[PDB]
Amino acid sequence: AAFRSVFPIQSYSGNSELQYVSYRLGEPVFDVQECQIRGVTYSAPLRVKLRLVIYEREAPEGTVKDIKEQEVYMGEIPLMTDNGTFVINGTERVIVSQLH
Amino acid sequence: PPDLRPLVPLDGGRFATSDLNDLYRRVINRNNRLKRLLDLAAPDIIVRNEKRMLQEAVDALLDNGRRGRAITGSNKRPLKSLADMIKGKQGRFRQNLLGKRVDYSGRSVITVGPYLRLHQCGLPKKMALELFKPFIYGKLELRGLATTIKAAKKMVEREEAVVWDILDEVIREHPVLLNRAPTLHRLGIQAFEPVLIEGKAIQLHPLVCAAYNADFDGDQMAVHVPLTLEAQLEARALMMSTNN
Amino acid sequence: RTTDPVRMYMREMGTVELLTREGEIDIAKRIEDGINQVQCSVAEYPEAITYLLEQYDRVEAENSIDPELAR
Amino acid sequence: MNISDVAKITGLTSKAIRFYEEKGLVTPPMRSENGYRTYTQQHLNELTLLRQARQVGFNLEESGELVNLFNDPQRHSADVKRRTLEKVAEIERHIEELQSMRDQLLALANACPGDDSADCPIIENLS
Amino acid sequence: MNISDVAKITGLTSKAIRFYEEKGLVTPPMRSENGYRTYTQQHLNELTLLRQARQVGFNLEESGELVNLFNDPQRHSADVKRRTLEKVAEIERHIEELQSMRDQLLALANACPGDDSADCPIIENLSG
Amino acid sequence: ISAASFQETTRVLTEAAVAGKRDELRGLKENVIVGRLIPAGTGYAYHQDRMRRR
Amino acid sequence: GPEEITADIPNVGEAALSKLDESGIVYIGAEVTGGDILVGKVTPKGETQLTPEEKLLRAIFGEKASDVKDSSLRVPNGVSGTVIDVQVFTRDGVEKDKRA
Amino acid sequence: HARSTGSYSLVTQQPLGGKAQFGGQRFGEMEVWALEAYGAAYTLQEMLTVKSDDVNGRTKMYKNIVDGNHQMEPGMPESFNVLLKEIRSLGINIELE
Amino acid sequence: KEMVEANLRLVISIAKKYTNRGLQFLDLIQEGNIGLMKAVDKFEYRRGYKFSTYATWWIRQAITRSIADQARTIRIPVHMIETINKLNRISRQMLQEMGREPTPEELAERMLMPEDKIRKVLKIAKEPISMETPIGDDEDSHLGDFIEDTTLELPLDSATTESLRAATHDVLAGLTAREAKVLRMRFGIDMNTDYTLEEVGKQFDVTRERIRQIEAKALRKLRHPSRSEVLRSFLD
Amino acid sequence: FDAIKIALASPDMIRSWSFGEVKKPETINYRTFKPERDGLFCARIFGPVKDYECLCGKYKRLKHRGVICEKCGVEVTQTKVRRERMGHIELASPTAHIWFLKSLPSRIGLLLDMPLRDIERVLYFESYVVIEGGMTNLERQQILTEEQYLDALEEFGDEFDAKMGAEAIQALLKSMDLEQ
Amino acid sequence: SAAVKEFFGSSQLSQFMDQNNPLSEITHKRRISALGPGGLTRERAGFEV
DNA sequence: CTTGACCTTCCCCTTGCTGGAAGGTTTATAATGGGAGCTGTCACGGATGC
RNA sequence: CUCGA
Ligand SMILES: [Ag+]
Ligand SMILES: [Mg+2]
Ligand SMILES: [Zn+2]
Repeated sequence: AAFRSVFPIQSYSGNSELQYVSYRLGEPVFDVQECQIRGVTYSAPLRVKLRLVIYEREAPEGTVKDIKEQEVYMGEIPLMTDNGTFVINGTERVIVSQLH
Repeated sequence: PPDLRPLVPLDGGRFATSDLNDLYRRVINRNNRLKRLLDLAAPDIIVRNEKRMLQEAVDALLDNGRRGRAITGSNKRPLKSLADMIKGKQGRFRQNLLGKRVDYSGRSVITVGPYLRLHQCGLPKKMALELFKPFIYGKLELRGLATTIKAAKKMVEREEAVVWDILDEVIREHPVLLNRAPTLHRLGIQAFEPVLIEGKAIQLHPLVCAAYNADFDGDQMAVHVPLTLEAQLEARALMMSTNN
Repeated sequence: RTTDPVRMYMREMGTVELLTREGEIDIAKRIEDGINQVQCSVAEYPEAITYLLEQYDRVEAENSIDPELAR
Repeated sequence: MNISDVAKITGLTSKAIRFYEEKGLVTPPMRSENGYRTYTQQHLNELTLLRQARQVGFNLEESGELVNLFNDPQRHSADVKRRTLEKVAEIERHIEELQSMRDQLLALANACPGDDSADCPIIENLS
Repeated sequence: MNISDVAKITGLTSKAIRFYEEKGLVTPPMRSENGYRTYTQQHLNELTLLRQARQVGFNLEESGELVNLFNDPQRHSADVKRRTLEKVAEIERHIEELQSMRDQLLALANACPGDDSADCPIIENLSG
Repeated sequence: ISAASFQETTRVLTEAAVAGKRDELRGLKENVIVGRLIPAGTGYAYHQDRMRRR
Repeated sequence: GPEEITADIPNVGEAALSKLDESGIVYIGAEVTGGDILVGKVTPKGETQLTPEEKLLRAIFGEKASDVKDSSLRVPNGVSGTVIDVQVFTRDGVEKDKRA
Repeated sequence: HARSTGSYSLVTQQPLGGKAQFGGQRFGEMEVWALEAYGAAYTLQEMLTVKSDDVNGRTKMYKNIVDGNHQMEPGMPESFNVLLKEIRSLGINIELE
Repeated sequence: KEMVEANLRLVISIAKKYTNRGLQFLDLIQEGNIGLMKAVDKFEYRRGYKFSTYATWWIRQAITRSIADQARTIRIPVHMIETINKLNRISRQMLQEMGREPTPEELAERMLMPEDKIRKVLKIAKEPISMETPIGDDEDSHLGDFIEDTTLELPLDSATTESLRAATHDVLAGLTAREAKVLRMRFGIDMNTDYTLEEVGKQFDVTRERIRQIEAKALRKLRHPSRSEVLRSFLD
Repeated sequence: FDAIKIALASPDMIRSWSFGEVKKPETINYRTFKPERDGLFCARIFGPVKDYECLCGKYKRLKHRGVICEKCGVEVTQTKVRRERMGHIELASPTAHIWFLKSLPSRIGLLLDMPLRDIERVLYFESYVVIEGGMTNLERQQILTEEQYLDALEEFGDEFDAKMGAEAIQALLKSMDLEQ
Repeated sequence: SAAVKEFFGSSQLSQFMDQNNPLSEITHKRRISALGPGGLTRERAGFEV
């Protein structure tokens, strides 16, 4: 929902847009037994398939100029262990709820 | 002066400054830009804006959150100005002048003991060895048991035999205060005559607990020593627990 | 009725009007006619004679111009 | 013609031209109403003379007077021939000593086959 | 034995011996309560081994490994012949560079009569 | 000084700076700030030997 | 200059270096007390001026302490225990010790 | 936790706070009122200048105590002539007489 | 004045982007106005170019010059900002390419630099922390209450330095008349400054070597174990 | 001492406290950690960095008790004096102190007998104020607008004098008489 | 990666875990705070909440 | 007490450059009005403004 | 911010 709300964003002059296809969560580089040792965040790299399209200038509705589709890395997200304990900088952290 | 707003390097190589070196740097920057703009013969819409910005940078230094929006740093926090350093519960007045942090002090968990008298209190050995350390040096140098202070500190670092028999001469007839926070009324700080027990808990007399309002369920009390010869007589004739 | 200085600055700059294509040519012609009076009015002074003396005596020992135009 | 375009015509480093301006070797160049060196073909001829003189074997001072013998229109070439013959005599004097190092180094590199022993016939002579 | 006659025993000078210590290539000479230096037969061998390298054989950067291997009891005869032969070959390449300078001045110095007539061809040609 | 440490330090310091107000160190909260013997208790006997010879 | 973890420590006798190993880090399973040295780390000190009577003392005797200066890690006071685990991290391009 | 002397702070030159920081307990104004009420002015003059905040006061009292002579040696606190410099930087002339 | 006042929207159109938090928003506009006033006097109208073609360069130069000279507490020179920014652009590209954060050893391969140079450039940055920031999540414990003062002399190291002064004043009394004064002003003991060998030889008679012989005899007198037993324990 | 006095500070008093005018916004150097010349930390103005050393190191060792080095200008004293020496900044325009302006009551409109809502239209460069009017059609402190000043400039010429900014309020406080 | 790591690690709701029990670990996750962004504070909450 | 002979460290100096640091000056299609953050306290005293 | 009196 957070991707589909923002994307697809277009150019300012209305000649291009970034289309969104899908995302994919890669494998964690380290396990939880050594993130508590080396002091690093137990996370998973987040990748996303983005599609950039170029619309023609003189054409009324011209999509056929080029289709650029590439996989983009953007940050990480910290995973959750099997009990609800995020591992941030080696120390196990718990996010409580909120009542608003 | 540049030692009341310092710029000190920490352990890891990152510096750590106070925030007056931002407001002062803004005043000096905009003042130099006004000196440059008055020699370029700039139009009036630029100079009238530059004088306004210089005035805003001056009163952002004298008292930050008063003119308009408060000036924020990089942390998205309002910078503490000169008037924010003398007011409130964090000024020089209410936190660093009326009440200070003192040397020759201690802190421990209190426990009840009924073998005492009304003017006595327990004290741990490992606490009175640390509170009365220069008195121990002055007694160890007088008896010739150590020829200098750098050879008298090693006799305390080893915890030898002769130290625990000098401590019983240093401690006797030397009162010591006992404060418990919050100190509501006048009886919230009293001076007792110490004894020496092993353990790690200040043993208090069971009758003074009505004055302290101290229940033995994990309370803590602070131990302050008087140093001089006038203050040691103001704890025996004015603040001893057999007088209150 | 405001205290944000950026609103004051934008309100003060808002009173003036943008320029067209020929307006910049008009103001450039004004600047050139302002400096040309100083150029054609300094020609009746001995400092202009000193400038002529130094500028030809510099090239005495000597678009990017041809040197024959300078001579 | 600034200092970087004359580095591509001759081949000197841009710092070396400022060095040759610091010491007394080349003609001083004019300035251009600002702090910028300008260069004419005379300085180009002096620098392409000095780079070739460095590459053939002259030092900085005999080239430093060779350039002054090139600048003046006289150049009575008797001392020119004298200095070139002194230079090739200096090359002879260097090459005879260097081949003497060769001859004295070949007579000791005859032995020492290179086994796993703990003695060497070369390490014992100079020690 | 201080630095008094060791400079004359080996052949060097005093500041040369101090610089050879400061470059980091011999044994640090032991001191006796005055800042003075002492010497033994080890240094009396090492300084001669490096001085004889400098006049005929080697340079200062290559003369470090020679005394680094001489004092070692586990030295072998393999790590000396290559290091002398490759720089004998370099010596002959310098001989060839001096021969290049030699015949580039020999072919240039010929056919140029230097007389009272100006505009000599060879000097104006080697300019450019 | 006995008012500036209580409340509204800006108003108390501004009102007492355009008037040229002169403090006297009478009470026993200004002598705690300047690190001096308070004029009560055991300090009060000493304080008369300062007040009289002045 | 960089700091170093050495078994050599100035101004400290043999009575504290009994549990330090060849490389300067404490043995696994050694019973320690309050004040004993776990990791012997020395730091270089820039040269300072000297009071004149100490300058007289260091000319009466031959004691000349070097630019070395002890800032090692000690057990905080009132603590007994037993070293059950020692972990050593090191930067890239730095030669490791014997214990590491 | 107990502490005789050590690790004074940077700006204010009164000792630090925290057991891991090796700091002394805070003698807050709730206790300054309680010492004013007893009338013990000599214990109040000691717990403001010579124990905490002076610079030429602590290292003289330490020599007096080790020497065997308990004698108070007063002085102005260092936290007062930082307040003077921070009021004087507002363009408000404050002095003594 | 009219050409400067007319294009005062172009500078606030350019200074939207350089609000990266070194300077406030108004300082960028006030630097871009000086850039525009430089651009007015240089602009030639003969070449058939519009004014916004030319003045954008002189606005961007002034803003990007003031943001690198000002806006830093520990001021970095201008040529070091390029060396930092090349490293940060390459470290932005290596994260998209490889997917892992680049170590300096593989970063020097892209930068074509020695690795200690890259470790040197990655030390200059990280502008200082404010001493009023809270280090927990609190608002009563700032960072400025944890910084220990280190310049202070210790009160135990300032009590032994008086006992040593008294013991040195004691043990020099047994030295009679000449060796006491030359020993005091040879090491600067109870003098304004130290005297060299010839400046103290010129005081007694003339002699340089005799002063050194008196000094050696005085040190031999001090080292004999009948006076320096007290100064044994001042050593360590 | 026995009494603390407090009053306003003249510019001569602030120059009498000061030890040197600060001119540059630089704090320290980035390679070595040394204070820069005429900065916020400068060794010439506020004293030396270490005990009895100048910046360049030409003088040390307590022999030079109070000399000033000729290279770096640093007076050889203790580093304790960095907590007691002040400097000053010479402002290129007068500016209003915020304590004597926006406290309640205003304390600067209490003297001028003018509301704070009218003073803040002059401190911000929004409306002119008349310092004096030779022709009494324009009274004292009668606030003119931006466009009304153009009518008043042409109807009178230069018989009145109106200003805008903090120098207007400074010339208004300067040209009053307390004894009338 | 700045915003996500700011939330996981600097918020008022991403707090340290009490791990000195099996009970204290499990009742720290079923805890409904009412503070934080978009909520109350400890100086502006009366007897009614 | 004295004289010359030796030691120490430290600063300057020798070519033919090269590497680096710190500072200044331009660049011409056309670009012409920001955006982040606040709302869930209560009780006064007292300026202030028709 | 969480905890203790
Ligand atoms: Ag020829
Ligand atoms: Mg309780
Ligand atoms: Zn100096």
